[PDB]
Order: sequence, then C-alpha cells, then structure tokens
Amino acid sequence: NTKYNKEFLLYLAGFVDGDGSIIAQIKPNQSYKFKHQLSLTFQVTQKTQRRWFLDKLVDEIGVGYVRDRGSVSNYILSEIKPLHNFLTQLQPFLKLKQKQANLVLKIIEQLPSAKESPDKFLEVCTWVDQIAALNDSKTRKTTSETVRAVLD
Amino acid sequence: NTKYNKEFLLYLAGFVDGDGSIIAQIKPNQSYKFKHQLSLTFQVTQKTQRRWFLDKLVDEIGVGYVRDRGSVSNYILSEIKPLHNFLTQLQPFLKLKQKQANLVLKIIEQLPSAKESPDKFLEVCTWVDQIAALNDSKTRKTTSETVRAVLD
DNA sequence: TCAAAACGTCGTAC
DNA sequence: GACGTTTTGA
DNA sequence: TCAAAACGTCGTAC
DNA sequence: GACGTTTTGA
Ligand SMILES: [Mn+2]
Ligand SMILES: [Mn+2]
Ligand SMILES: [Mn+2]
Repeated sequence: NTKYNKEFLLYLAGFVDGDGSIIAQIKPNQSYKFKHQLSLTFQVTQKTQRRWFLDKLVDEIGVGYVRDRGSVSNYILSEIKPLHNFLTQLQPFLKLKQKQANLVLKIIEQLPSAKESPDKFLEVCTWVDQIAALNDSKTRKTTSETVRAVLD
Repeated sequence: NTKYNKEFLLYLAGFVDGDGSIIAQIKPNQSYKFKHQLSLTFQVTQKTQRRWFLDKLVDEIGVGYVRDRGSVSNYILSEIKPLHNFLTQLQPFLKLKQKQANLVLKIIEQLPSAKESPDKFLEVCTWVDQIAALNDSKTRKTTSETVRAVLD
C-alpha cells in the first residue's frame, strides 16, 4: 500500500470536491447469488483536451486508468484494495464529499459479509442509498428497495 | 497584507482548478476614457444548497462576497488590491488555471500605466485575449480587436 | 472618469 | 457529475 | 459467481 | 464556468 504525498492529497481533494465523484451502485445482474453487484467507483471527470491532467493522476496514484468517450474524459479507480488505500488518505481533506468517502470505506470493509446473508446485503445496499442521497442524484433507478423486492 | 495558510491554499487551488474561474473582461462603457473598462474577477461557482461552502470562503479569504442567482451561487473577488495578494499566493498551487492567474497579476500591475497611453491600454487588452484563450470561452464578444476599432 | 457592484445569459463540462 | 446496462476474465 | 472493465445515458451545475 | 450589459457613487 503506497503512501501518498500530503500536498498532493490536499490539492486532489479540492479538485475532487469540485469535479470529482464518489459513486456507489447496485447493478442488476442475474449472474450473482443476490442478483446484484455492489459496485464502487472513484471518478474525476474532465474535458478531453485536458486529459494530460488525468494522465498525471494515473501516474501519481499508481493505479487506475483514463477513459475517453465523447468530448470528455474520466479517471477511473474501481479496484477495491487500492480504492480503499487511496480514499483512506484522501478522506481527511475532503469537505463536500467526505461522508461519501467514509460510507464507501465502510462498504468495502463489509463486502465479504455482504455475500454471506441476505440481511447484511440489504443493509449495505442501504448505505449505497445514503451515498446517493448525498450526491447530486438525478437518474438513479436501482435502490435497496429494488433489492428487497428481489430477495423474495 | 494578509498571509494565507499553505494547506488552505493547496485545497483551494484544487477546487478552483475544478469549479473556479479566473475571468478578464473588456467591458464597453462610454464613461471611461478609452470607452472600455478593464475588469478582473476571481470566481468560484456552486449550487445554492452548498452556499455555506462559499460563505466559508469569505470568512477565510477575509474579502469578497457571495451572490445568489437562482439555484447557483458565486463567490466573487473583484477588488484589485486584495485580488493581487490572493492570486500571488494561490498561483504556485494552480495547475489548470496557473497561466491565466499570472496574466491577471501582470494586468493589475500595468493597470495604472495603461490609463496613460492608448497603445499601452491595447497591449494590456491583448493580455486579456490570452486569458480568454486559455479559458473555455464560448460567448465572448469584446476583444482587443474591437478596442482597436474604437480607438480610431 | 474610475473601481466596484449589480444584474443577466448561454453552452457545455461536468 | 452521477448514474445506467452489458461483457470480460477469471 | 464474482471484480473489474466496457460501454452507454442524461440533467444540470457549473 | 465564462462571459455579457447596466448602474452605483465618489
Ligand atoms: Mn462541482
Ligand atoms: Mn472544471
Ligand atoms: Mn465543475
């Protein structure tokens, strides 16, 4: 687990509160025991003409990748272990998205428990709802209620 | 002059690179000698439900103000002297808007001597052209070229 | 005549 | 910015 | 059955 | 985000 520079984490936290995103999703998927995937994503979005900035995130964080689609690019970090290491060191300096980062950390630690029992899986989905409530959520479709209707 | 904490500047520089703006305008106004106002503005925009974040900025920067218009709020720093002091300390930590920051610092330093000759005024106006170029400019009307047309 | 505020608009880059 | 659906590669 | 990637959509908050 | 137009008041 790499330890990040403090001056870098301070800058990055500011940028993240601005144009970053801490996302938790419940993704419908038949090939899972509970018919859903718990997905977490750290994301920093930026215009493609400035993807050089996002490339430097890949170099400094040491993990993750950049995806271009249209006129816009995104730094993506999804791997649960590095994501937990990174958000642990970024969380103290976040102001607008601190709670989300903490809920994500909380979710990742309780991930193996989430597969064991349907009750635990539902409660973790409840935390995903809390992250969604704190973000500027507009197009959310799958909630813990959706999961509760499936776990029967 | 007010000295700013380094860690405060590092975070803020990040958030500025994300949701902030360094704006330089040539405002057409007949009351001025050269029929144009040189206007500099440091801006930080945010959804009005997160207004407190910007209200916090005023207390920390110690100058400037917050204005609401609908679902969007802005922190504005227009006062030339506190702006120069602020930007001087913030500039080292900027990555996306560092060039435009430093250009603003040069305009401010040349403002008084730019009121003396119409040629130096035009030279300064070109510095604001460089700023609008570095920005994601989409609705710009008054450039140095239009200033040149009026000075004849 | 000027610094600064006030008020307003629009198209993406989030 | 913050989601959505679908596929890959174990 | 999973983690992760790939691919795709949409409404503002910049 | 990044501009625009108009007004205030020494
Ligand atoms: Mn933002
Ligand atoms: Mn931005
Ligand atoms: Mn933004």
